[PDB]
Amino acid sequence: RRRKPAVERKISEIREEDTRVSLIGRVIKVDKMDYMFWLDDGTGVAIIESESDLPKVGQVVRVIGRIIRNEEGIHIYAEVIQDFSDADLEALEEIRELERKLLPRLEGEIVW
Amino acid sequence: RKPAVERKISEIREEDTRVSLIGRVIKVDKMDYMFWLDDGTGVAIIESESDLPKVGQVVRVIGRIIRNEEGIHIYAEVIQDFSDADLEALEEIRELERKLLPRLEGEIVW
Amino acid sequence: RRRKPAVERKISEIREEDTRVSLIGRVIKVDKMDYMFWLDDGTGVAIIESESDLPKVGQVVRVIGRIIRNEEGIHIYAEVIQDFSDADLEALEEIRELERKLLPRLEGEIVW
Amino acid sequence: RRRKPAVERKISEIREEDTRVSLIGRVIKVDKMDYMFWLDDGTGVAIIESESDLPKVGQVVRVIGRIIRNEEGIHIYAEVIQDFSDADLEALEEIRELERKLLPRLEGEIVW
Amino acid sequence: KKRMPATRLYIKDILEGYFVKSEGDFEPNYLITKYARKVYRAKIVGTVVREPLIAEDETYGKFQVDDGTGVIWVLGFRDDTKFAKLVRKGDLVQVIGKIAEWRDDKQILVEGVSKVHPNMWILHRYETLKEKIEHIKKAKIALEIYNQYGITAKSKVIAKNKGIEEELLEVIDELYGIMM
Amino acid sequence: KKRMPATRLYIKDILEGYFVKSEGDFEPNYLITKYARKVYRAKIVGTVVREPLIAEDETYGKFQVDDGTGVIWVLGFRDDTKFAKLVRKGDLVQVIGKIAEWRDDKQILVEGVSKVHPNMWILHRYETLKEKIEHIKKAKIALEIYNQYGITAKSKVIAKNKGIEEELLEVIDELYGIMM
Amino acid sequence: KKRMPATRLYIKDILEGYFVKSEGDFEPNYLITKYARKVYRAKIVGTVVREPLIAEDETYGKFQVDDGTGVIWVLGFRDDTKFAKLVRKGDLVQVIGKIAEWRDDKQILVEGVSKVHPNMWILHRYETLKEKIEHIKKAKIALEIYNQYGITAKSKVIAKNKGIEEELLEVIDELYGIMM
Amino acid sequence: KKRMPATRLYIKDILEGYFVKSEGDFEPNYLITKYARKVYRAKIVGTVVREPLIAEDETYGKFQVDDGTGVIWVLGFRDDTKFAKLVRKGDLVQVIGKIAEWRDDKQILVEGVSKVHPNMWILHRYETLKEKIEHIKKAKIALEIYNQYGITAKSKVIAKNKGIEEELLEVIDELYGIMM
Amino acid sequence: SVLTKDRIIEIIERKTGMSREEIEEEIRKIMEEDPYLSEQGAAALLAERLGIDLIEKLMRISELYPGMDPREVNVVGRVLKKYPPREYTRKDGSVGRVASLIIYDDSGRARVVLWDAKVSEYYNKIEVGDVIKVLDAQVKESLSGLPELHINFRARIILNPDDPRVEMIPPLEEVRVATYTRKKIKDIEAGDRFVEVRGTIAKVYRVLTYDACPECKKKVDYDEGLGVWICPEHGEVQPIKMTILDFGLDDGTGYIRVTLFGDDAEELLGVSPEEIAEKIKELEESGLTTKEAARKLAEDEFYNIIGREIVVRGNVIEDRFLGLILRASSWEDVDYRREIERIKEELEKLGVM
Amino acid sequence: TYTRKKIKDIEAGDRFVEVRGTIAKVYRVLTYDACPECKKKVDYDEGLGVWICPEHGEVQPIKMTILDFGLDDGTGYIRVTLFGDDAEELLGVSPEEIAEKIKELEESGLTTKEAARKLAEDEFYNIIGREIVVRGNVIEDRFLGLILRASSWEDVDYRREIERIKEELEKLGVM
Amino acid sequence: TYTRKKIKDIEAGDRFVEVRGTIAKVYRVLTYDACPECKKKVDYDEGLGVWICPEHGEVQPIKMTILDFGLDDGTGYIRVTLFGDDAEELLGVSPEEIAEKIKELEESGLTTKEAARKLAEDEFYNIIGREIVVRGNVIEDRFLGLILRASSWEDVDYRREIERIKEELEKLGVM
Amino acid sequence: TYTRKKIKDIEAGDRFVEVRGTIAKVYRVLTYDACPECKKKVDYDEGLGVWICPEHGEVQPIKMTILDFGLDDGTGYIRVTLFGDDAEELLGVSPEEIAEKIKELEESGLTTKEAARKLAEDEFYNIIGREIVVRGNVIEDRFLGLILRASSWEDVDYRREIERIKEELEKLGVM
Ligand SMILES: [Zn+2]
Ligand SMILES: [Zn+2]
Ligand SMILES: [Zn+2]
Ligand SMILES: [Zn+2]
Repeated sequence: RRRKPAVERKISEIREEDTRVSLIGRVIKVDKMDYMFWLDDGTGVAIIESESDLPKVGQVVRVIGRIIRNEEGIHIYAEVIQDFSDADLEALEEIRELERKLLPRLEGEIVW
Repeated sequence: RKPAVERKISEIREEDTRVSLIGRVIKVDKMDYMFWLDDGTGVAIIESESDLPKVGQVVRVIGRIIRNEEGIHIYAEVIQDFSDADLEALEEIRELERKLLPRLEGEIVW
Repeated sequence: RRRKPAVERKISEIREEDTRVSLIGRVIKVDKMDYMFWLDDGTGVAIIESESDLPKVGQVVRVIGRIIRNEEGIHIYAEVIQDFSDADLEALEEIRELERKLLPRLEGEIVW
Repeated sequence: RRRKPAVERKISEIREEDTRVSLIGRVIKVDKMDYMFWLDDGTGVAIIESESDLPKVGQVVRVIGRIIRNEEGIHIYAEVIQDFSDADLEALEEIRELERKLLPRLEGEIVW
Repeated sequence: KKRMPATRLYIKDILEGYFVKSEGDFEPNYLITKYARKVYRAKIVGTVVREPLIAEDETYGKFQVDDGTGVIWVLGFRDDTKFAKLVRKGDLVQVIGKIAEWRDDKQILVEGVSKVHPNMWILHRYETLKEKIEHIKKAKIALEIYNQYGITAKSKVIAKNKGIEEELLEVIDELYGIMM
Repeated sequence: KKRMPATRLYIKDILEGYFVKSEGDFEPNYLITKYARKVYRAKIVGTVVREPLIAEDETYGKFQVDDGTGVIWVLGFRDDTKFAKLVRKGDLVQVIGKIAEWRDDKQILVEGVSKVHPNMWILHRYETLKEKIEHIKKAKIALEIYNQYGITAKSKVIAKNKGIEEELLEVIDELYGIMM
Repeated sequence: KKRMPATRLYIKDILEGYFVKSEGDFEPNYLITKYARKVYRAKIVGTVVREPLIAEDETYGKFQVDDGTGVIWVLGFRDDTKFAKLVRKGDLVQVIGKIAEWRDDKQILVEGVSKVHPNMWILHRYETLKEKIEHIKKAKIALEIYNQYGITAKSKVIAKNKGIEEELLEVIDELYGIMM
Repeated sequence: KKRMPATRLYIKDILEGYFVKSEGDFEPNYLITKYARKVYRAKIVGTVVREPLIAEDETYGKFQVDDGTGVIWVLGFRDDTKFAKLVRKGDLVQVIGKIAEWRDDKQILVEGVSKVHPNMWILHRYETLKEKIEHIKKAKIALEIYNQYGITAKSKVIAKNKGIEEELLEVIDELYGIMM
Repeated sequence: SVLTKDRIIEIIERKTGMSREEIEEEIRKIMEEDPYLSEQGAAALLAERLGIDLIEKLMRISELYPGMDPREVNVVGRVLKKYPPREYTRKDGSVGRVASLIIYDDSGRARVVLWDAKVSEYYNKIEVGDVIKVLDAQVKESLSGLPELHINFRARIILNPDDPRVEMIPPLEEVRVATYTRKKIKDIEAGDRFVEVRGTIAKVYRVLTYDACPECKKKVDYDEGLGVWICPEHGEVQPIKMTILDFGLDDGTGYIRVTLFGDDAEELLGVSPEEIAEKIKELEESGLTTKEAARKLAEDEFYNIIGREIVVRGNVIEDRFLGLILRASSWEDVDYRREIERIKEELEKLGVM
Repeated sequence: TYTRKKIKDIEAGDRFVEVRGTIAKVYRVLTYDACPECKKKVDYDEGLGVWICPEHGEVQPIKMTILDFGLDDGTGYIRVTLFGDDAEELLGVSPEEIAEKIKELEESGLTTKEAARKLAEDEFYNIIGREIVVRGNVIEDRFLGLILRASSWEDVDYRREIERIKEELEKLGVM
Repeated sequence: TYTRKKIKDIEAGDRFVEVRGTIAKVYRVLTYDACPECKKKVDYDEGLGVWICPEHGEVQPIKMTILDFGLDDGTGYIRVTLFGDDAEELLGVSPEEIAEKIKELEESGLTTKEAARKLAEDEFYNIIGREIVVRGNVIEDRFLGLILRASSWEDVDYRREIERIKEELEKLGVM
Repeated sequence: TYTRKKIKDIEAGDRFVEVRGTIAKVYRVLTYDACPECKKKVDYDEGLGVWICPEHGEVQPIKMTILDFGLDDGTGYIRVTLFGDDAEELLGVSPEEIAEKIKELEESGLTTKEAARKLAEDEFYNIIGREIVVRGNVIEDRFLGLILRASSWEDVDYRREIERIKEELEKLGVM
């Protein structure tokens, strides 16, 4: 069984069937006793559980991690954290819409 | 393995497989490496592999019976001589064994 | 041909009459293409020829082997290789000296 | 520092400087209690030890191993033992003769 | 004495492509994706998800890359392990190398790897998207031309008249042949 | 489709040769021996000397081979390591493969290994000696034709009318160009 | 500096007895019969059924002894293997040795074997039945003494005044303990 | 129901001791060393030098143990042969067992074999040296009482109040009888 | 789950007294500065500026008992003992990789069990004397009655945390234990307590498993007429299978019998008691009796521990049918340098150097 | 009679030719149905549901093995094919086993030709590097070039080859 | 001034051409002495045994580096030669250290070209795979094909590339 | 004459005692010089250099053999010693062979006792397990306890023992 690929989604549009999630956004503040922090995307706030590295307040970063579903709520096990504050986001969102509105039909044509 | 069994010519049973007999050779045949025993009560056909006894002496044979359609034959494996020996004492001790032994183990418990 | 015990000697004290020797030391240099390694026990450096396996560099090892004497040099034909990476060598040398300076006299006492 | 390959030499013409040799001969007597067997190629007899296995007596064998030189004797420590029961020795000897007759002059050809 | 250019792909197109293994010694292995693209050397931009695994004797070194569309085992053999010494888990990378097979899984025999800014990740997205759509429309145009005649001299001539490159015809032919 | 034939060689002549690594896609890396013979695939017969080291993860395998004149490291990578499972210490094998360079030490990348009988050993020795003699004779014949005249159109005419193959002369010329 | 005399037994009794393995360095192994008898050294008379097999290095030698009651494997280790060389197949011999149990099967470790005459074999049946009847009657007459009181001073006093060895009480106690 | 303690010994003492074979079945075999010490069970620490040798029918298993002063044979017969599969060549083992003699050579029957750490080896050297020194001291102390008094009740009392253990006296006497 | 956007507004309304419209205006001021923040994120930022954002708001090992929520698990500890990893068979038949570690603080000690893939993740990087931060883990009761820590997938282990409780942990050198008493075998009598003996395992007498109470850790009697196990300390309880081991120690001056109970025997053998249970059962299925099967099990398979040195400690007692036996409170492998020093001082007393 | 010839001198249309060499590659292995009497190909008719041999009528199909490999002797490279009994004699496995193997590959979800190739390269890879002497005839394929259809094969006779090498050495100017 | 051109459309004689691509291979690294002020090769004339620049007179030369690598942009493969201080900026290391590295490699017994190629392969292998913009003039070599001599180099831009690819998509007709 | 007795009831000081049993172990085999008239060991005098027999004057000593072994009857274990020609008949080997064999043992560096033990256990082990009737007297030794000195030995008589078994069986109460 090959590893499943990451899927980029937003907090307000997180789906139930997903397992691995890449999330881009700003951290608002961090609790260090738990190695955890609160990440804001522009549409919601999520709990991100750091393992060894802790971010700083006010930088736009991208985190790939695993989701865990329980009675407690939605807490995200971070795996890899990367800096993005020195980057663009408008073109990223634009290509996201274009990518989503083009993929469904691309493989539809061309039989075999 | 199966312990050796000793029996008698006229009372040999089908259930027996490896049997011991005692008798006197009356005659032989070299082409088949086979010969005949009498113990005073019957004739036994003994098929030897390579060894050959002589006629007129008392001997004992350890063999196995071959219950086939060709007749009566004993697949003998061991022969031993007893020309110097006796046999009335052997018969009497066998009778003592039969009339005592199966009663003994039934006696006492654990 | 009664089998001789593996006499244990230090590198610089290798005698010409010695046949089978056990050497305890460390590997400062190894070679995998020749499958040959040098022991540095402090008093000298020795050439050891292995057969199937080689140790690493700097880890304390013990070797039992036969002597290859020729005009080229002094090589030892290894057969037994064990690791001593975590042993008290000071106690070993102390007991070696103590054994050497006791036993020859101890057999001297008592008679028949 | 490339390894010296197994030089093919005759027992009666064993040279001092050799370190690894290969022989083709017949076993004449075996001592399994000591892992010894005597190799006689028709020009001399030699003792060969063993690691774990001994061949039976009477068949042509080939032994590749290192020479152990000491005051006890001149015997060969076997490393690899192969069976040449069906081999043709005459052609092998003939090509050996042809080879050491031709090759030294053959390399003399060609300039730079 | 020429070297064919590297083509930019989504990883998913690499995983379920059709691998043509070379037979002679004068032509290389290659990959034919679903939409009839001939790929020799791939070039991807993406993240690394796991610690590199390199043997103690620097014989082989392999790790993983994910573009958000699949998982790819990037390998480097023998003296190529130096490349695998340039990567630490948790950084964007750009990789270029050949494509080969093992145990029924696509693997990239590495030839170069580098660290790169996200802006180049966006650039990779745009470039691969435009290239894919271009090849889709060109193959769609070539489809009926192949279907109506196949590989005939008139078919080649008319395909040249529409300006369709010669290769696509035999690419489609081989794809259809491997369909059976 | 053309797979060029494999030539039988002594290990020493392989270990002494000059390695030329191809640059383009459609050219193979090859080895030009001391006496101007071009080898792509090598086929040797030798005795396994040491136990094959097989990786636990089933990735690479390797073992040494001796034939009386040298010892070489036969390798096998990726899906080829299965070959390095077929042999053990003491065996007498025949090996066919490519030629590779690593750390200034030549190696044979295996494509076939199989056990043989001593009669194969004797016949291999005769065959390699005869083939070497023929080629060295031909090189002796061609050396003066090259050096006295050079590379000219009439030089090829002379080569063909005396039975000298054309490829020998540019092999020799490349050999010299390397050795200067 | 004492030696307990050997005892003559039927083969089935040895086969279907209870092996008590002493663990101290001052008590040896022994065997308890069903009828509460202590046996240290076995001593049987019978015929060999199979030819002796001996290890080529002269380490162990064993064969099979039969009398019509059972077949037993008589063994000798190290220097005792010479005994296994003294007997040929088909003869009627006498064997004396020790007792030790292997893989849940009783065994006789050899100490001495000799050729004999059948009249002694009749004598052997006589002696074994004579021992059997006496010992079984002793066990019968001691069982009530055991189970009426047990291990008490009065019990052993009345037993010894009756004419029964005291040690039989401990033998019965050991057998009963083995029962549960 | 007692079992005597095991002693720690050098192999050069086991090789040069005197082997006393008991005749009664209630006393075990023993060995008196050169310096008047009686050993029931030996306990050595040594390095295996050859591959364990196993019977095909596994009626016995043996190998060789060396510590630095001599090479001795570890044997296991019948049930005990399982022990001969617990070790491999190149290990530093500790062997507790008994003493056996076969063809004027002393051998150990294994009763327990276990791998240890090198620190165990150092501890073994120190402890055995201390025990040997103490026994030599006691022996030279008791020797002159033995020689100049003899085995008398007053001599035994004087040995008791002079810090000499009782049975060492007849140990000396037995050694003197054997050496004669 | 993070507090909802409306929940934060309610909290800010209570903690400050501003109206909802005023808070909404202050929120509207925020994304003007940063349009990439969410409405909930804007409220969180406003609370952080106001000082309210601490809504989400020293634990030792002693107070921990089985049944805690893993979210409350937050303790530190220095490594006391490190055990080699072992192998265990999972419920599905697969074989798992199990390791145990010993850590302590100034408040107590606890046993932690590391499971499955995490051993490769943390066991290699962790060494003795290191400090471990524990979060989101499960607490289980041991056979000795002390809490055990099970590191599952959800559990996390951190190396060298920046916690104030790290400095207050005493070092390994300062760790103090009982004294007991070192003594030779040949000169001990019945009733002598707190005695330690070092030596070699020379014989394997018996191995057994039986049911016992899971609370006071002692044998429970099964009532045939009632069909349950009655503990005359806790009433009816569910039995748990625990093992006993009887073996023999030798030293060079004597030889004694030693009895090991429960967990220590489990570690020494290295097999969970359940396997002892079905092996004893399947020997019983062969018609053999209980004690005979126990001796057979002790002899045929667990023969590999004879000849390994140990250092046991406990209390000695006397039985009229067996002699002197030693009930072992606990055992520990050797330490060497200490024994070398003892041998050196004994040589000095001998007057050789 | 068969004539020995170097691989370089092999041209389409030659018959009764024998070649010595080594197995350098394995191309395909499979089996298919044939008549049980003349060992010739039979045609299964879906409409009739029976196998027809246009020499014997309806017959019971039997499995015969098809093997394609590559032969090299130091001067060239030629594709060689083996039919039926000799093929599984060289492989050493009963043809029904090859039929079962190719079938079990088929229900795995894979088509026939690639299943045959996988079977060839995954279990029969030990025949590479074995000295072989074959006899047969050469045939041209417009898709694959020269092809040698081997009627039968045998192991190498050492003495004759040694004598051949001796003769060539004598001719060359050494012996 | 400077005109963009895809590699597929590059032919000999093209002047003032800049390309965007990826370093896909490193061929050679070397350095030598030249006139410091006009950056031109000086001749170590042995008649006077001095470094002469026969357009400025006698001068004292200084070291400068030459780099030869290869570029790929998804359409075709080209080779690039970079001169002098631009190579120093790209590699970030002084020419002098390169010089003593070359010296210590060549003193081992290696030819100057072989030592240079070894230096390029075994020490500057971490710069391949990155994205670059080359800018220069194309020259033709008989035995090398097309070679681009770089007058200057600069790293790739992002917003210009984005807008160009956007307008190309607009031309396509996707939006 | 001689009285039948059982080993269990054997007491020291008893003479003319005849017992039956089997040989279980052999202790010692020796040969020494004795007078040819009274069959008594002669005393060799160093000052005289001759073997004086102080009941017949000086005589020429002759070899005579002594045997020590052990007997079991199922009721006890008794060490027994046999003199001279009775041992000759029992063992069947003339005394000079024993003398040669023992001497052969002692040139190896062995003194008398262990050499005799080794010879007994190395070549005279086959005689244990054979039924023997002994007649002699009981003697007591300070170390060896009870020892039967056999004046003579005879083969087992089967019929008399059979009838003795029958009569004791009748007295038991079976018939
Ligand atoms: Zn309770
Ligand atoms: Zn037909
Ligand atoms: Zn200038
Ligand atoms: Zn006299």
